[PDB]
Amino acid sequence: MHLETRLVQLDSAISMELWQEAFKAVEDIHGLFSLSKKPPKPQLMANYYNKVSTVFWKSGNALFHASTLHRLYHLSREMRKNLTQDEMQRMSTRVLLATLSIPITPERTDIARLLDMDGIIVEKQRRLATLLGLQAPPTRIGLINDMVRFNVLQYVVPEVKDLYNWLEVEFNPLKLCERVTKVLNWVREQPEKEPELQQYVPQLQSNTILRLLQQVAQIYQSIEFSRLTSLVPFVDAFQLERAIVDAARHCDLQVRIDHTSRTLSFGSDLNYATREDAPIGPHLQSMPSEQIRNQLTAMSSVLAKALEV
Amino acid sequence: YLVSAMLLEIPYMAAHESDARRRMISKQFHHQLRVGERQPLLGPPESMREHVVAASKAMKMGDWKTCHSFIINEKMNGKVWDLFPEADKVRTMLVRKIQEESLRTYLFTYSSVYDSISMETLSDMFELDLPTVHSIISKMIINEELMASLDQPTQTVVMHRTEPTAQQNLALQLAEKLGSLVENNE
Amino acid sequence: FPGGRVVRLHPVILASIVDSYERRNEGAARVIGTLLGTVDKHSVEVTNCFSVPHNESEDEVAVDMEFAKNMYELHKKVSPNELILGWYATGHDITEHSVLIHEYYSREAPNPIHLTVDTSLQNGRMSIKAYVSTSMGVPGRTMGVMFTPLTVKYAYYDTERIGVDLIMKTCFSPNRVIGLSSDLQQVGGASARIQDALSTVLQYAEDVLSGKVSADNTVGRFLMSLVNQVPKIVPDDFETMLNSNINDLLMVTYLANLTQSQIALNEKLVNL
Amino acid sequence: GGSGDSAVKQVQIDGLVVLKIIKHYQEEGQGTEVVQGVLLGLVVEDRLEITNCFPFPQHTEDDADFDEVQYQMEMMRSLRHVNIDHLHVGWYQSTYYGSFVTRALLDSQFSYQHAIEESVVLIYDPIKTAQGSLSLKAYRLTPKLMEVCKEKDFSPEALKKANITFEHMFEEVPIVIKNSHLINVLMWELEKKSAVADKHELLSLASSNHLGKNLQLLMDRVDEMSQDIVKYNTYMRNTSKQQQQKHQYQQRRQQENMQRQSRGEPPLPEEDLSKLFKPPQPPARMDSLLIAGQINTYCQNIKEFTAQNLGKLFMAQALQEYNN
Repeated sequence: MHLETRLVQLDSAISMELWQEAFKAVEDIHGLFSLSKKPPKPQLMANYYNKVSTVFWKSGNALFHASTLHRLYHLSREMRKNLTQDEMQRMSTRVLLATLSIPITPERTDIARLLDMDGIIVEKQRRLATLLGLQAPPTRIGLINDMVRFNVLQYVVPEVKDLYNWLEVEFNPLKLCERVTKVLNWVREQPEKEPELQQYVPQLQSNTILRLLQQVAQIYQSIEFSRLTSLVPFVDAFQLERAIVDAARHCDLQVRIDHTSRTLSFGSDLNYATREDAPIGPHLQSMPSEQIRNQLTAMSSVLAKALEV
Repeated sequence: YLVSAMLLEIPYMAAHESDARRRMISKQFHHQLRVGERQPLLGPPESMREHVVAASKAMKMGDWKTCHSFIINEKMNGKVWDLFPEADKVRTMLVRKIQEESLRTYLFTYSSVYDSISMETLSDMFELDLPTVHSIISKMIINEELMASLDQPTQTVVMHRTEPTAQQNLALQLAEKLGSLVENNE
Repeated sequence: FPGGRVVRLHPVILASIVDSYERRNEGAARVIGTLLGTVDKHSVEVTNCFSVPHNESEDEVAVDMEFAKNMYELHKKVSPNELILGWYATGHDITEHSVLIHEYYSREAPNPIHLTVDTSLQNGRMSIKAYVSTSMGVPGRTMGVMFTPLTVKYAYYDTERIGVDLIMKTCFSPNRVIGLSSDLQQVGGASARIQDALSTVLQYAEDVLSGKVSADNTVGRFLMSLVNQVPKIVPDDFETMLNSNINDLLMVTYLANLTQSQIALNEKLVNL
Repeated sequence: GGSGDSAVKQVQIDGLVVLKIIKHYQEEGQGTEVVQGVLLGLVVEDRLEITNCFPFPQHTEDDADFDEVQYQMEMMRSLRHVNIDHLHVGWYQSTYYGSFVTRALLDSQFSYQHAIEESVVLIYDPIKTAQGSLSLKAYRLTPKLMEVCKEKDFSPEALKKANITFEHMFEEVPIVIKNSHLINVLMWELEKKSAVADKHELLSLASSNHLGKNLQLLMDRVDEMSQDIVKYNTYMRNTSKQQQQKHQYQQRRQQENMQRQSRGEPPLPEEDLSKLFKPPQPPARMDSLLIAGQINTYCQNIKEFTAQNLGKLFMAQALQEYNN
């Protein structure tokens, strides 16, 4: 009587573009469902989790959208044990849904608000996570890798089984702008390949820029964007430059931004302060080159020392 | 929005002593003081939601959220001028969106571009040259003007020299009030 | 798979051993308890234990299990570490009492994982030895259990284990922790003595005939590893970077001792 | 040798105590001030030899609510079964700060020392202090404060106690100096991870090679200092600006009101003479906020004397080493 009508209170508002009461609705349904723990849970939570997925897609950031889709993947496999959906194409569809919704954004611009009490919404991320069924707020690709612990990178369709093996593990600053983007177009197939998985192309763009730029920036220490522009042959040119400037300003890496001759060298070392990992999490696969700092002496000197004895 | 999203970006490098506490902040405090935030509907959000992406310059993300359904919501049409108030406004945007490179994106800039910078922001090159000119005589940026070549090397390296003086921002309050304790006492 | 390969305990339980055995409260020889430890089912990650007063003689068997169950509640209530794994006993090793207290442990009925305390001044025998048993069938006598030895790993939080590493230097001759900076530069020099005395002899051994055998590309690779990250090649541009570092610490240090002055200066004109 | 004021001795924390501390180091409470237990020692020659201490479990998910005394009453029962009685000769934390004396815990330290005068309160410092000078700080609270008890009170018992002017910091005792022979077997663990299973000793010298190189070690500490000295210092001076907004700036105008009326009428009151001089809210001193203000600003300066030398010795080393 209650939960089915409280999801109308949600679904009707999000269909009529009402996001603040859509958030109030996803708050009310969970506050409702909390005291229905005393009876065993019925396995029709997926629809609530598919609605909040459709709310968090643009409202909260895709950290929370991907986290509720991680939840929906797990509980919908639990369904297909008891419910048994004889659905191999759906198996592909839900696992690719999780995986394509994972690589969205590296770091948040919570420094428009840093001015007044920075610790608010980052603490509120728990209040979102507890609504999701999370205990701590969301981390990164470690999620997908303790879920390739499960059969996902084989359960996903051989349309996009093979590509994630290039996004993450198989890296190249020359041959991944011509690896990701071919299969970007291979999934761009709009009509029968779910026309909802097409909103992930401009964030896969955004991620590919700031990730593969870290790659190139740690791999080498000087290539002129006179040829880097075509070395990344994507769908951009001038917003490409300004998104390289966007990688520099919020400091995924450090390159000397606005070079006219376009000879942009990266520099060594000067800055393993705040902006090496951006902020702490490593978005580099095991390339990155070396640097020196303070106590680093004791360290390797006294490492390499006590093992040979 | 045009005397806040510009003015206090020069002392907001953790350099606070120009504070104006009667602004959008009457709104800005409260409509980021909530968690579920998607496409804006009211005047205040439909103003703040491109204010925050005018902050991270994004010169067209800041503009084309002020000219969607505002025109019938009595921003554009309602004034008895159709496209002249926007022609005033969006010009006043295109100028306060080169004065974003001024205070915001100057960090590790050692070489700088000028022909393409006005061509990017599709403005009259002189009309965006004269406010960067203003920023030298007014804002006094740690950068060097050589405009016979139409380039400027910056040499802006206060990167982590500014943080032991973020520890001086307070050793100012130490020093200000030991010039005030005897005023208190004696 | 074999559940018993390696038991991963750290010097908390080593401190639980000695203290429990150096007061005892009339604990003649043998002190025993229930081992607390987690299970990855391949490497047995252990943390804490807790102990009991016993009259462990022939043929009187005593381990206060219900009490060890109730302080299991305490140990878990204090830290969400583990659950009970077995019995941990003092010398001697496997006999009839150890299996009669494994009966007292099958009273609660988990999978047994043990730890012997060595009461001896041997060097050949390791100070601490963990034990499991298979078969472990036993609807027969009391408990005919076939004991497997378990090698120990000393692996938990590393600033503990470097805290241990200075407890090792207490163990040599304390060694109070007062002059942190001054004295961790003394041991930094002590490390550099180990380098020169090591590097000279492994050179001059191959000046004679056939040295640098276990030192060709072992220490040869770790001479390279010394110079990998101290010093940097010979870059005087980086020496200027540092010489400006010499300026900013002076500042951090100057700000430091001025705010020392700003204590009594501001805070104590209260004191007139 | 190691006596304080009449009742107290120094502390002697052998390394086997230290390891039950650093098991609940800065975890099960990372950004949470876990009171990591009570220093169960005993009274022997010149020293409070701590033997076994139990970590007290505050309800630690994100906060610290005081758990059962039934824990402490069974941990004391527990230690009595095999070890010493509950001879609590102090209490210890770490916990997420480099050299700070917490005021509310200093009141928990005060009443502890009023109860048992033979007490020094330990502040452990792992590598979070940046290593760093003074890691083990067995800071006891002034006995001249334990004299004027209770406690440090705000407006009354501040001028009175700060004419008595009890010290603010006092007797950060020397802890672990001598081969106590609890030691024994952790020495016999050195000669084995000196010996052929030596893979673990180097990995402790690894916690050396990924400390420095990468960790803001100066900057992020100086930023957290860049936050601490702007709020705390200005506030003490806002106190030391508001106090003589009232000490003089008021009594400048209070006597101005009083002196104007010819200091009373002969045949009658003296109505307004009795009314005037109404004492201000801080009449004297405000020596309650301020004493711990002395401590915590002097504590800013230990972190600062930490940020002093920690620094220097890199600028030495990398100007030294580099230069070849």
